[PDB]
Amino acid sequence: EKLDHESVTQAMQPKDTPELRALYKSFEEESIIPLWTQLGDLMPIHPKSKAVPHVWKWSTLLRLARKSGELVPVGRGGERRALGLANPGLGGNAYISPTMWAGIQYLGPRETAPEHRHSQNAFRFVVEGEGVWTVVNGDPVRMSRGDLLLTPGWCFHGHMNDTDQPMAWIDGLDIPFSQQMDVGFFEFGSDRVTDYATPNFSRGERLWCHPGLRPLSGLQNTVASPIGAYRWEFTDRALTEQLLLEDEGQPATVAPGHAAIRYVNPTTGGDVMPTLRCEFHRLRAGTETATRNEVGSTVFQVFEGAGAVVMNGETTKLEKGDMFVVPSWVPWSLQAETQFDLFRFSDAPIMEALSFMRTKIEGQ
Amino acid sequence: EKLDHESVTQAMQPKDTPELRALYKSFEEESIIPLWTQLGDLMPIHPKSKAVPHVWKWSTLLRLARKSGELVPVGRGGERRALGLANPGLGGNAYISPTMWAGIQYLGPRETAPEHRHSQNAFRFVVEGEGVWTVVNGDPVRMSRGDLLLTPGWCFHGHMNDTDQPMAWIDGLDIPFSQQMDVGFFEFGSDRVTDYATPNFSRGERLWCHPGLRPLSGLQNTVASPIGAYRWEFTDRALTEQLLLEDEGQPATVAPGHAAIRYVNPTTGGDVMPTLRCEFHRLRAGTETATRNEVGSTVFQVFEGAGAVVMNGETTKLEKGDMFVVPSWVPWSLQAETQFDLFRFSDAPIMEALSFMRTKIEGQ
Amino acid sequence: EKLDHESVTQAMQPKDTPELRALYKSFEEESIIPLWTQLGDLMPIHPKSKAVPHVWKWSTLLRLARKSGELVPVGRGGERRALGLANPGLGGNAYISPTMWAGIQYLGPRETAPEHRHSQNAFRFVVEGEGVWTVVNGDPVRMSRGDLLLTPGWCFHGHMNDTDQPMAWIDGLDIPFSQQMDVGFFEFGSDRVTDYATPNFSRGERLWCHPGLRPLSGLQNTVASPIGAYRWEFTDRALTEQLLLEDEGQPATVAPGHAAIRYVNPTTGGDVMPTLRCEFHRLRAGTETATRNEVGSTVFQVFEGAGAVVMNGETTKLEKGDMFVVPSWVPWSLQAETQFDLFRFSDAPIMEALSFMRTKIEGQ
Amino acid sequence: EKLDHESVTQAMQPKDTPELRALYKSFEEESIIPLWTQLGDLMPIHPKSKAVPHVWKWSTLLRLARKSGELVPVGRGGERRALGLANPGLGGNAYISPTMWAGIQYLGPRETAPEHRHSQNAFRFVVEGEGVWTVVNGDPVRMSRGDLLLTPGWCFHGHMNDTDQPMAWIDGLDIPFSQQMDVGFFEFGSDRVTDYATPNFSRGERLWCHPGLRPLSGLQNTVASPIGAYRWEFTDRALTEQLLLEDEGQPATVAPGHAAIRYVNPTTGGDVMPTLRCEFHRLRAGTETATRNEVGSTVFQVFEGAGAVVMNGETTKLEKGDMFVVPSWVPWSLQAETQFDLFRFSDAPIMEALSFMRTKIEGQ
Ligand SMILES: O=C(O)c1ccc2ccccc2c1O
Ligand SMILES: O=C(O)c1ccc2ccccc2c1O
Ligand SMILES: O=C(O)c1ccc2ccccc2c1O
Ligand SMILES: O=C(O)c1ccc2ccccc2c1O
Repeated sequence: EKLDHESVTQAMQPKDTPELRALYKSFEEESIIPLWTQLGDLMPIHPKSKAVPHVWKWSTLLRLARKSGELVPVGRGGERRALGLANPGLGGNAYISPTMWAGIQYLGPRETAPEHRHSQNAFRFVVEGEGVWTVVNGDPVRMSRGDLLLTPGWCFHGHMNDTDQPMAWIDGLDIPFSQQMDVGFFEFGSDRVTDYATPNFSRGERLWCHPGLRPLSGLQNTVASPIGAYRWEFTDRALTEQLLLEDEGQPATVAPGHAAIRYVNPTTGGDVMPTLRCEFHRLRAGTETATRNEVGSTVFQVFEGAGAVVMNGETTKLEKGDMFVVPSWVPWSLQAETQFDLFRFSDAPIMEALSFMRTKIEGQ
Repeated sequence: EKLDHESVTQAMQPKDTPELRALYKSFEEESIIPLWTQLGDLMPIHPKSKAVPHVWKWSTLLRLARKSGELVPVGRGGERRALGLANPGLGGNAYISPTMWAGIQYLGPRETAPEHRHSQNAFRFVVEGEGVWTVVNGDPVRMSRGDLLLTPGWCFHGHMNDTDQPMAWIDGLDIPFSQQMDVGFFEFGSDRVTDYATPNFSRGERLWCHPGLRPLSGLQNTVASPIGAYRWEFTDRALTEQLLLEDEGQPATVAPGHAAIRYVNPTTGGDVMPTLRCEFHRLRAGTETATRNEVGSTVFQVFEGAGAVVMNGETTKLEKGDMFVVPSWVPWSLQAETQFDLFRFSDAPIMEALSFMRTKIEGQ
Repeated sequence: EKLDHESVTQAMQPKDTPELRALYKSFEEESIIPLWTQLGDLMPIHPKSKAVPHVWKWSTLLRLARKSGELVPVGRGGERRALGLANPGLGGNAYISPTMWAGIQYLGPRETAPEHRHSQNAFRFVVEGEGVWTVVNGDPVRMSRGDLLLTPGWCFHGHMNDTDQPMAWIDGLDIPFSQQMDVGFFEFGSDRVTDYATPNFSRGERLWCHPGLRPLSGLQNTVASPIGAYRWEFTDRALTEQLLLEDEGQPATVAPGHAAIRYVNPTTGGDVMPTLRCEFHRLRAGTETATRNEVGSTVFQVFEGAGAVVMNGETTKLEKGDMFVVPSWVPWSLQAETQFDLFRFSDAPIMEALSFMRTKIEGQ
Repeated sequence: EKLDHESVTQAMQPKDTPELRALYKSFEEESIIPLWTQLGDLMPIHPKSKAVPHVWKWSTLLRLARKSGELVPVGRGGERRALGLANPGLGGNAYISPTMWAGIQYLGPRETAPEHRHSQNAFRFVVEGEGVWTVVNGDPVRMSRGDLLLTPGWCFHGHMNDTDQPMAWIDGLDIPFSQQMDVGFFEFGSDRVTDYATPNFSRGERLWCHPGLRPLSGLQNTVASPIGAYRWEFTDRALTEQLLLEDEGQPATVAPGHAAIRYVNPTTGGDVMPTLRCEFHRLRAGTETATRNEVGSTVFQVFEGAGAVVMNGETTKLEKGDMFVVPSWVPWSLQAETQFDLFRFSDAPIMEALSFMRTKIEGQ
């Protein structure tokens, strides 16, 4: 119970003879790697990611996406003017964590990003901006400040900026899980979008965004949410109500002065997509969350307010639009200077689906 | 495949001798009933309910509930001034069908109906009225025109009329299933209601009526919906959108010019309660639904508009607030003279949970 | 919390005037029954069945089934020489409890009981006998001492006695639930059986009775078990192992000296059929089970040994093949004089599927 | 639909100026990697693993494990004398595929491999040998020819060879998925095993290996199977019965002359463990399976017989104990010269749980 790989006796250390050396040479030849030279690495005491905790500043992400907007045309080959946050610990891979791409995308005036689909699951989130529609399976979906937009695996999507002003948002994808696991399919669709109309709300939303109500034409459950946009007005209202209910002495908040919602698939009550969990948190000025260790990785974008994240004991101060990653099992807490709003995503549905999830909370 | 109990050969007709008669006498003595005198009754070719299709007029229900309001005080023993629709086929039992109580309840000015709970699941529906709050687990829930209010099994509830004007609504309960199956528990609570406050919306609603959004404090699934009120404004809007989407050539409606929603438990996407399914239908003027045979029983209350129900070939004309029951397997269709809005409930969740459900639709 | 319908104040007792009497007369005319004259009956404090606890002796059931075998031919109309245990509390209905038919069936030498199917779910259990095959969907299934044979709803089945000696067994069916709920469908099949072959084991068994192993051709889950026979040798061995494990200090038994298995659907690990739960219990000589109150009804047939049942405080002594019923919520315990083996069935899957189940155990 | 990353127009190729070069330099500085230089790699048209199909010969694995048995002591540090098959395509990692460790382990006379546990899920399979017991949570489990032994995540286990003769078997683990995903926990237990007793069968088996029967003390579902050993005699019998049923014209086999079982968790009917699927196939002499493309990776060990595997068009001949891996989406078929028995495992439960699974079969 108390020993680690540092502290235990290495009892499988063979005599370094010419025959041993011949046996090891013969291993390499035959595509064999013995367990005993390697045990501690393959099976650590607790998760020890190669991904490192890290913070990206929004002013930095903005300046670089804007410069990218001058110098690089968006179109067919590369598909998107999207800049992926790359974990310094992940050997040059465009992965914010071992499971997830997190990135900034920029669409300049009147630009179109052509239609494609991929098994990989995706979502858009907007800290600031208006002007872009993303057309998901032919259904135009407005993008605005505070909106979560979904694009589940295997759905066609392309984006067009219907205005003379640029917008930026963030993408989250299971791109990295999907590459390492070999699950990727990809298909090119129309070079434009298939509908340039700009309805204020999409068809999915007009069918599925009535609370506690389900169309009779939609009685089959789905693996991904059929809600295309989760609009800021509902998220804001939910969070306010939880805070109001707290004031009124009623249970609601997840911890004192900590309001939070999880975005869900209305057909099951579960996660928006099989691999990706989205949440939105609002902390009262002064709130400090209890330190957590969680299996798998999570990313936050600050939506509004000022505060700090503490990861491994290290406080970093945070401003609007800043992003950070918390690798598997790294202890973390948030601290609200003002009322602190944040957008969150994680690979938790993968961890929970496979029974790998664990949670340590300080104070219990 | 073609034979019925009329047409088949009775090959188990014993010789009527004194010994046979002695054997049958000996059966009665020993609490034995032979199968062979009775097979066709116990196992019909298709469902053949003792419940009969029937229509109750709202003007009749109103007049009688109003007279009940003059002559009978509401309070402790009988619990509610509630008049239960009794199927003429069900031998004097207060059952609209073998599974369900359907009834009108009337609360006069400033009256209180004291708090109780029961394993039996319940809901309220309001064709017309305002003024009553029903307090569910201490949480006051406004009742208004078009609102579905829930009261799942084992939750405390009592009603108070906060106005100088009477209101009527309808109750649905699994009272009859529950009596015949022996599942009933009952408990007396406070003689008043435990909160006389009249918020415009309840705590459940302020936590759970944000579309696609789930509090993090409510991540456990429930057997019954935690939404206390499903308010007319959302039901009306959903139904309008489905009709609009139909006009725009988009899939949405359940059949042409037939819009419909099912009321659901947001934690699972399934039925409001284990035994009871609620739905709301809006038909375009002129729409006639395809004839259906369904296992189990269903009740509709006309909410708005004029039309007809056909049950067993028999058309009955329907007006606002009228109720009807369709027993198991009785063929039925609705016909809309004007735009025809109806509230619906059924025992279908019982049938589906136990794999007894079947559905015959004319044209397929 | 402490008041019952005896103890509470009747506050809805209207003044007995000619107008009140006219209002009540007008109720009967309009198929209306008021709640207030009836509340305590519809909603008892705890379940209060019309079914009564009762014991049927096997010597009595045997003598009557044997006499039935002389006087009544088995064949087409009545379908089966089956004698149903009728609860004295259930008004002349052939119901052992509100949900379940329990009955003895007798097939004389070389008799055939023709093929039929019905939505109603069924099983056979054999305390003593050999000689009968029951052909389920064309698949001959041997019947022997200690065997549970299944016949889920909508499967064809007919029985033939391949010997010059009579056999008796018991049937359990959701016949009574199904009649009162209107779920019954019925269909006549072949007048003989469709296969007279007498394999020692059936096709279902040769595919599905290998522990922890599932054919790749059978990867879809089923609502009912595809195992046609649960043979005594496995049931006996399981129960022995649990007793052995208990001796060895290992967890296994359900309570001290109480071994028990539940018969299951290998495709889900759940109940054999949607409405019916089957179990088999073996108690050590001297064991007395803790008193239980359970929602819904249960029937036991003594398989081997001597003991007693206590129901409502009343001990009745039990011998091999005797049957008893325990109505919903009646307190019950078993007492083993010798090693006491019993077969059990219940409507518990109905109660649990609809969240009506409750359980009170003395000592917790 | 027809274009790939070779064939499409690269429209995001910026002008190679000093400012562009400065922008790219500034990306590296800020831990940013643009999508457009990389799109085709991250999102291939269909899965394109770095893992390569490959075959390891059993005579080679045996000779090297035997030599390892002379030169390397087994004990505390390295934990196991286990040789992991390393995919030539996976950059020096001890991974047979991106998700799975597949390896040979050798325990010499009277050796003990000390107790540990790890979140990572494991199983043992034995083509040949007897003499070893693996003690899982204190419960000794015999290992013999043809046996699948389970060791789900977080269960203590250590192995001891109770004989004067060496045994080898194979291990499968989600070691590689678990390393890349950061889910690993590890704990050292006793230096010996906690029980040296050698029962012919384990406690798990004596409780859970009765077909269609479930202890009442084990009514909670488990995430992993509680069956510790799936013994060759049941696997052999199942496969024989399927072949017999085929001869008798009865459905059973998965394809003509192709018999197959999946090893399952009896509590759910699903996979043995969350990440790992085990199966066993028996092909008639002459059988050739239809070419399949499946998402995720699979490993087979030949158990008995002679035949061939075809992967990417390439036939390799196979003998007893040989192993091969089929990476995600590589087309594969087996060809039986004699009756061909094989053991199989895969990451399919991961793929299916996350909705990534796809299947192409030649002829449909
Ligand atoms: O469609 C989009 O907006 C989008 C954005 C970012 C992406 C990053 C990696 C892989 C695919 C992406 C993708 O398809
Ligand atoms: O609480 C209520 O409003 C109510 C209304 C009608 C009822 C009819 C039968 C049994 C219980 C009822 C009940 O509890
Ligand atoms: O098929 C059988 O053996 C059988 C036995 C008893 C039955 C009692 C009531 C209704 C149907 C039955 C039935 O179909
Ligand atoms: O316990 C065992 O037998 C065993 C065998 C092989 C293993 C390969 C990689 C990681 C852990 C292993 C492990 O725990």
